[PDB]
Amino acid sequence: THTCDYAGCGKTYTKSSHLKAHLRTHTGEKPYHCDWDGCGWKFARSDELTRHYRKHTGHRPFQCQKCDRAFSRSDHLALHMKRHF
DNA sequence: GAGGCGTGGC
DNA sequence: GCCACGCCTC
Ligand SMILES: [Zn+2]
Ligand SMILES: [Zn+2]
Ligand SMILES: [Zn+2]
Repeated sequence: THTCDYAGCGKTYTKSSHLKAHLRTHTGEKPYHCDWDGCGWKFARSDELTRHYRKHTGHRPFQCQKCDRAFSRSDHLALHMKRHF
């Protein structure tokens, strides 16, 4: 339904916002800026900025309930959990 | 773990 | 558009 019309691409998406995010791969647009003092990094996706900030802060919101390990991402925790079983 | 990215409820 | 699931590849 939503087609990339940049050059020879033609990739397709189910939401306008997915296509808009995809277009940044062609334009080099990076609207999400880190505001950490002195940093300067910018990203094409908001969740990429979120991941980046967790590098700055070392915040690990996803705590394993079966051992002491914690993670910055739910998918990391999920894979780790499989190791307990 | 980290980077890239498709995706759908809101 | 945000957020955050979660898959693929390294
Ligand atoms: Zn494209
Ligand atoms: Zn930064
Ligand atoms: Zn554990």
